[PDB]
Amino acid sequence: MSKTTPTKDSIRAEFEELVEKDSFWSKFVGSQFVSMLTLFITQIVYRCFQYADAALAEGFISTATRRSSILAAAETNSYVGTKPTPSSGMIEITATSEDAPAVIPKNMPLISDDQYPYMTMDVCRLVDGTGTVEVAQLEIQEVTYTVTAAKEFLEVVLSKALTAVCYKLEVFVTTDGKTTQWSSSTMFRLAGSKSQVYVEFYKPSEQLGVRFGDGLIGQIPPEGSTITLKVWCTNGDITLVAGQNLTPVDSAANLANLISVKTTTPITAGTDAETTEITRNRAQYYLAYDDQVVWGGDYTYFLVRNIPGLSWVKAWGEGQQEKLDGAYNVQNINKIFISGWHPNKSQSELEEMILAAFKKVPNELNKKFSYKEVRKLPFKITITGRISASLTIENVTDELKSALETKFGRDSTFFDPNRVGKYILIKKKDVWAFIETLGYFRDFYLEFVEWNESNGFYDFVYLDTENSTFNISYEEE
Amino acid sequence: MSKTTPTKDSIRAEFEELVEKDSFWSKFVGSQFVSMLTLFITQIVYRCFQYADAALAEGFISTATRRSSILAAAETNSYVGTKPTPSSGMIEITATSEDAPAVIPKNMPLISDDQYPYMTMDVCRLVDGTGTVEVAQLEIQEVTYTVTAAKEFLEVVLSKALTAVCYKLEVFVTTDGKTTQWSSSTMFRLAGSKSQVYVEFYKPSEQLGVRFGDGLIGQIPPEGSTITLKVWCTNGDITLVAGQNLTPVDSAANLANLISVKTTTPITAGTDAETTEITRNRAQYYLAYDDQVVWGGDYTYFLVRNIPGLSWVKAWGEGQQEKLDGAYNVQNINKIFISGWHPNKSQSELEEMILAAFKKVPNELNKKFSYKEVRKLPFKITITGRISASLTIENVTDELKSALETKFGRDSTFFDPNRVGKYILIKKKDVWAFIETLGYFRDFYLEFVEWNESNGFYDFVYLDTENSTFNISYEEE
Amino acid sequence: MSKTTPTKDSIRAEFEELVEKDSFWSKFVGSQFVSMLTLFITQIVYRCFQYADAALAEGFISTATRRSS
Amino acid sequence: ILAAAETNSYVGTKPTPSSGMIEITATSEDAPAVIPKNMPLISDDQYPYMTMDVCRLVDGTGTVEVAQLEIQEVTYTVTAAKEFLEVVLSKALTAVCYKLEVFVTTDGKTTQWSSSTMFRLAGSKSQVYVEFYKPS
Amino acid sequence: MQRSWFNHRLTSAKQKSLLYKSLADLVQSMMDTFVDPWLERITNRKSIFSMSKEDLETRTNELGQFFTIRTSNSSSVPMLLQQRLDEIHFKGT
Amino acid sequence: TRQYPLSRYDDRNIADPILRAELRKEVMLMCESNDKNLTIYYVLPDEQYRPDLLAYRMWGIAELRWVVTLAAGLEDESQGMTVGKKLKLPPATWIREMIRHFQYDGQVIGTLSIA
Repeated sequence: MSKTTPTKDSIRAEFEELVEKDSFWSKFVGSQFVSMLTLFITQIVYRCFQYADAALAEGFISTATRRSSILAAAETNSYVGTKPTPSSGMIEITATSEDAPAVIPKNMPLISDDQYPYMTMDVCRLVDGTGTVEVAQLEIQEVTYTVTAAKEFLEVVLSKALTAVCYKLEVFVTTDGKTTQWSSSTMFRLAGSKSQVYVEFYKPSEQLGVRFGDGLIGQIPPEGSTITLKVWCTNGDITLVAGQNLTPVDSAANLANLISVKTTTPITAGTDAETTEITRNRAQYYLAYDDQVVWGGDYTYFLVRNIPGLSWVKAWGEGQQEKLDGAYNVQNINKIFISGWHPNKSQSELEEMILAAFKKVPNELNKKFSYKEVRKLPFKITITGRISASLTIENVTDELKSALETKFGRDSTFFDPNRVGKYILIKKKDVWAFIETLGYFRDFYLEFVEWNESNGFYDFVYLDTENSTFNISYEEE
Repeated sequence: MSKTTPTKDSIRAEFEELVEKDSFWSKFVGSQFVSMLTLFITQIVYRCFQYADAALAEGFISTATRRSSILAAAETNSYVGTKPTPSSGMIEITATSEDAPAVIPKNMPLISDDQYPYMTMDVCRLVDGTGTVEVAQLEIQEVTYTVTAAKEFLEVVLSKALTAVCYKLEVFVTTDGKTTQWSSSTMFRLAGSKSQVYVEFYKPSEQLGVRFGDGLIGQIPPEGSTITLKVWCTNGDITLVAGQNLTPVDSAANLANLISVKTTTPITAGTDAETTEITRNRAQYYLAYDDQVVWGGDYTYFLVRNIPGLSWVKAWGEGQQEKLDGAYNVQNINKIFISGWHPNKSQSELEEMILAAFKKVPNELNKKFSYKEVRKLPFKITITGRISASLTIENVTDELKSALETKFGRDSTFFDPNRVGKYILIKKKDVWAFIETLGYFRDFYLEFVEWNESNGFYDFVYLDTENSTFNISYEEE
Repeated sequence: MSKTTPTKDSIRAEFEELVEKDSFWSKFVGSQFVSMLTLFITQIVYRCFQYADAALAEGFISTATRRSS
Repeated sequence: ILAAAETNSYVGTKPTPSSGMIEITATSEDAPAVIPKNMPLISDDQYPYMTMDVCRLVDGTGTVEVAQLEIQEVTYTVTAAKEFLEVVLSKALTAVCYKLEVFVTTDGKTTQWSSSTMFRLAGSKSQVYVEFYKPS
Repeated sequence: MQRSWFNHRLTSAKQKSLLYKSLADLVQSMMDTFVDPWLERITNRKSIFSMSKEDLETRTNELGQFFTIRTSNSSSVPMLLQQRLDEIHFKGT
Repeated sequence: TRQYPLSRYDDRNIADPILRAELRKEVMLMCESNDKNLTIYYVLPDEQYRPDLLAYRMWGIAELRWVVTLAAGLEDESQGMTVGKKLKLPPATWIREMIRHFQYDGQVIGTLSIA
């Protein structure tokens, strides 16, 4: 009849009136074994219904919480995540021998004391044998294959062993000795008949794959040619304490014993792989994004995807800014308001990252962007009430302060819990709901000292946890 | 402490070595003479020893395995195990001739194909030769006893078969043509001659019987007076399928050809004898159902468990009234005020049922109990804000009102959720948390109007759902 | 998240041990009676389970192999 | 004696942990000044000890009372239907047991059940259980 | 959704038996009432037009209620979402 | 005693529906491939209810039932499949080996180039 959850007694009932209305037991009365048989099949059907509920949960990406199902849905959406980035530190180099050149050539390998591969991002220069350089945890892999048969949509597969550390990909097609670095456009967009184009994708078993053209749309590599996959890999945010020496290896091992390298800065600015839930959320928001850079939500989503580390971003369109300003400003025409907050970068820094990002991104047409600094709006909270006397008041106060900092702190994830460009603010209802979810106090009251309502453009309202007031008492039990 | 005795081969060995003392009989050892006499003495001592051991083992409550042992334990615990009960049901009765009497009385047997006696319990009225009467597999086995002596708690036991199938018992003390009925009564109370009846008894010979008491515990029948024991016996669970014909006998033997008995209504669902260990456990734990009430909380719990549909019940003794009043009361001396709510009952009804239960449970000493009025304290909630346009304001209002009346309304179950005899005050935080869990809010703000605070003793605080103000709008442009 | 169910021989084993509750029918185990009824219930539950599994599998775009799918 | 006591429906008392008073001085800056609740510890005489509360360090220095406490857990799954569901324990753990906690997880919902002796104040569906000794 | 489905791996005498048809049709009814509607909903989910209501508004509100039209033309909901999804390539106009 | 019920044949030994899905994917690829190491045999009229009946006769094991079910694409055994359809079965040990690899080290699956 229905998919509503039944009850075992209801099933036993339906069975028993079915039995009694059936005439065969009427001719054969005295089957008290069918009683516990009905019981057993009732638990069987209950387990079956639980399985059906699991089927419903897995039949929807929103309801399914499995990495595999989420990846399958994301690939249907034709969306893929972001790779982890290397962590870079700042090091000093003092050669111990005169024969060592003061100019270290580009991309010399290095090993760390914690046995991690590191690579220079540029040419190191020694000022009379003394120099300084930034080096990140970077390593090299390469796979070469040769085409042997002719299939439309040439396909290449990768192994998780290397995709777990992959950060950057390079595709070379060597046809009859001529090697060309091919470009990639997703979903074969702007792909002509013979376009050097390929599409890369995930696969629910965490596989990585790439597909080539049909000749009609996308160039088909010829038979007998070779394909080269260069993979710049990293282990993520590998952080190491400063003040330790570095050992060159491989071809650099010759100068390893001739040159001394000592780090001066802890290795920072590394990112790791993003979580399953955030991948699911970005998958839904990319389904909204519709594989096109058109609107401000898409802009924010792309920018947050391309710039890790920012707390949140906000942007407003030409019409929105003009409505705010109350004028039909021609200067504001084709001008997009932007702003953002970063837990570690200033507003000017954020503005210059975003300006550089828009500069090196050519996916725009006469699109002018105006940045304004994000203005913080701290406010205090006075929580007054009585609590259970069984816990130490100091411990309760510390726990409350930690929870408030975690939830509605200056750099709290609450502002961007979805990481898809949807910046949200704090609400009095939200605060009271959070504290009720805590539920430690029996009765309580919140005073919102210097409470303000954000404009939504750049105002950054957050709780002043350290100046917050805790009129905590013990409620009689 | 503990007891020990050496094994058989041992006792044989030391016995032969000690009989080896006299040289004239010492060397008979090794012969079948000494071995036979030795095995004889060892077997007799084995019997006495380990049968004393078995007796002391069975002397314990949980060690009883024999049916007789466990029934003796139950008799000592003043409990009777659940005996098998025959299935009862309806049977059709048709007349095969005009000589068939239209009236068939109760107390007549019916003989099955296995001569299973089917007692009738009603009067069968043949309507146009068709009649019905309640029929169940039972028999009445009648024995008698003559008063041998006027011994207090004189023992009168039955046979093994009677003890096995004694489903019901009837004791008729007949003196010189005057018959009275005596039953088995336990849980003796009140001074003087409580009753003039017998008491139960069991004997580890798998026998059940009665004890004729003296003094104020029953009375002894006069010597020569008869005691008729009519035992309702059966075979346990009885299966009766429609589609069979009976063979009435005795006074109805001549009626068998005149009256046909046809099985039309199936008769099943009889009971049998359950396992020994579970019978022992039931006997040893049935004492929980004893009306042992020792505190006002026990009173409230028992009233809750005895009267379904109570919103809540809670008592408040002299100390509770004292702390309610904040001062000494000349009247609040050993006086306990009991309050409660029932949606289907008024305060007068609640007091009436409370008093009736007080009479039904005679467990009190030097404390008076009165009924305290319950004062309704409604309060309104004004929610103000806007919802998404995807929602319907009227439907949301209806759903919220229904949920609030269900959870925190005037007829909610929140007062005593666990049905243990407790009353829990409705709190503003609780109500707002309930509505947040309901989650039909987008941006709203709540105010409480006419917050009639309740002491928690007898005042009935509840949300005025009907009069609640719902300024619900749509989160429009 | 994910769904699991015990294997055929397993479900047979716990099914027989739970039907072994009543002493008057506990001991039909080991007989072709109980084995046939057990294989019947296991076949029907296998059909429903695995065919639902196949349906949810075919519900995906790249998993379609049938011409109709 | 235990058999007679169980007939009386009486049980004894478990041994209690011995608690001492200790000082804590972190040797590294990364160590938090607030030690979370119930952090494990071993003594020099190889005995498990457990904090009864959250330890706080005043600039890396704190003091706390810690008792000889340890943790065990057993999980079972109901497979058949018997009246008076029964669970048995081993002396290996009852020789050191001090506190008991009973959780019933039905279809993913875990409830801490209460215990009332001899089923006192036990309704039809009361989350109640009775614990007892056994002469062995 | 199965008629006499237990008529194939059963001997004919036990098929015409009194109680075997009772057990067979009771379990057929039980599966009909508590397994099949899941099969019907998954088969509906297979087709964009066949999807049951619950599935339709489920797919609707997975993204959010701000991306849809509050219409009562439930038969049109499948095509309306079809156009709403195939327009993404031409929805700058 | 020490006893546990299990059987090392079930393709559904892998608890992941998605993994089971690509497993049935490549087995379908091979089955409706025209490889010579496949069996060459048509349909039997009674296979409508019992597709695995042929599996029992030519192998003695019912583990091939899901194989033939995916080969025929049946919605239910109540419905029948046309008699005479081309049916192909690979050697069972080959499936045993592939699943063994896939549930110990079924990681690369597609192609391993170099360590």
